[PDB]
Amino acid sequence: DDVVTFKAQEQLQRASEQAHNSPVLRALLAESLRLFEQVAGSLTPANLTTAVEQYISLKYYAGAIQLCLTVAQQKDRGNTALSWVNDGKPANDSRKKAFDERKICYNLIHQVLDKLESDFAGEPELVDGRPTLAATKRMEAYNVVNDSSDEVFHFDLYEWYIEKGWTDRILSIDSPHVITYLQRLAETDFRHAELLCRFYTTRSRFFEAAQVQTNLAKSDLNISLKDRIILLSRAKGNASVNTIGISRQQQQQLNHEASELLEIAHIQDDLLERLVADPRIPEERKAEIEEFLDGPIRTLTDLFNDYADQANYYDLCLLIFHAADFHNPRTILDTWNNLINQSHFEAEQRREYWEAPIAEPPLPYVYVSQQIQLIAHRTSLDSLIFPVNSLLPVVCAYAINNGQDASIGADPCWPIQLFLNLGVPHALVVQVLENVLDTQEAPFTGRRRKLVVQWIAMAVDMWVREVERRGAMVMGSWVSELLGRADQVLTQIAGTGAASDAEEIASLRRTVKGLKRSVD
Amino acid sequence: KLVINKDMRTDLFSPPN
Repeated sequence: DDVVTFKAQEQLQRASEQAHNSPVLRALLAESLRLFEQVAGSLTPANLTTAVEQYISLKYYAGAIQLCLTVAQQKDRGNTALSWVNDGKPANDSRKKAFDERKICYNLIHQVLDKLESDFAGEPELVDGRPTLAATKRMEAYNVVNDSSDEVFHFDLYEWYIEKGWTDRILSIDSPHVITYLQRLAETDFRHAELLCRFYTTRSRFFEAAQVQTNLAKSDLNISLKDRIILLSRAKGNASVNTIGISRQQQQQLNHEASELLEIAHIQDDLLERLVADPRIPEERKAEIEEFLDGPIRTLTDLFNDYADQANYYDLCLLIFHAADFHNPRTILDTWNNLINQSHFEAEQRREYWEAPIAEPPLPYVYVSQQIQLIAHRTSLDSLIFPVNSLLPVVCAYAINNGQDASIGADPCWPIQLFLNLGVPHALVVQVLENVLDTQEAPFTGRRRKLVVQWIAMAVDMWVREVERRGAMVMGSWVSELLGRADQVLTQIAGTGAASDAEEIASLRRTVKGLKRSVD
Repeated sequence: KLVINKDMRTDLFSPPN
């Protein structure tokens, strides 16, 4: 008797579906709606409510929405609620009637779209091979909403989508009325600028995203500095790739602005990062600092004076100079000398305490070498704040005046190895050691010039190694002129030394005269 | 741009009056 049972379940399943298959209802309901839309502009809020309540009882969702939209438009046909919100919240106004009346209708639309999901909550989206009737009344409903020309309703709807946390709904909307809403809101709420930027990037309008991401870091909004760094770092990414329609010059114009601010913001961050963790600063001032630094990005003037220059943060002072295109060879160099000395000082401090130091601390020249590499890699070997013409001699002078050599087990040629490995051109290092070997300005005097030759011997050695591999054969007579002139220095030092290195010197001559052959 | 002004600053090593 399973056959008789199926026919019993069939009639019941058909009885439930009946109310919707019926063409009488579809005709009655459509007729009641037609009559309401006639006197739409004269409906009392009490009647419009009762009507929507009854329409929902009968699963007439999409139609009830169309009544409320119609009563809205017909209560203010001149569209004053647009002129009200578009001008933006004119308080003490007669156009509060338009919005207040239109919203009584909009609140009912929300009621429908809520009861819509409730009745057909979790119900299936697709009958085997066909959409459900639940999904049809759903499709009918959200077609009325998204197609409407009443955009004040769309704004009130978008405000209510957000207030309900329906994020993915805003993004999925293909209307162009939503972008106007987010713009008016992104400028005063960070939570909304997030959407406007996420809307643009799904459309692949990356420039329009970086355009907002950048303008947000420059904002007066309560945003952390490290977040502002992210914004400017994403904007530089969104402004790195082509987007349909936008030029190359305006694209680079925005990438450059983002890169400028990002460079400062990293300085400001690394400054704030060090200032708070600096034991020399009073704990009371540190609270006043972070409130001033964390937040918007300040001028390089503010970063430099009240903080970086006082604390004698010579490394960040140089980074500020680079970011400010600060043309002054003296102050740039004076800061490099202080940076090296203060670095040598701290590193001799830690080694003395390790004689608290956690692990074997680094020798002075190692720590000084790190502090240089950090500025070389961060600023890309500028010709201004990294002037090899002056800085390399200073490092070579410090390597003598503070005895960072074989005496402590250090590579005597560590100042050359430092600049070569940093990317400095071989031809330039030798061009400096040439100037050091002749002038004989202290400390580069007397028998210590023996070490100047060592620097030249390896420098030129590291250069002939690079050209054999390079495949070339600027190096010329002038390098041979130097090695032969550097040979006289080794003999003039071998005589006045009559020293125990008399055999070390002799061994170097056999290396020099060999390099001269490789060049000639 | 950068503008050094060693004249009038705020003492970085003391709390405020």
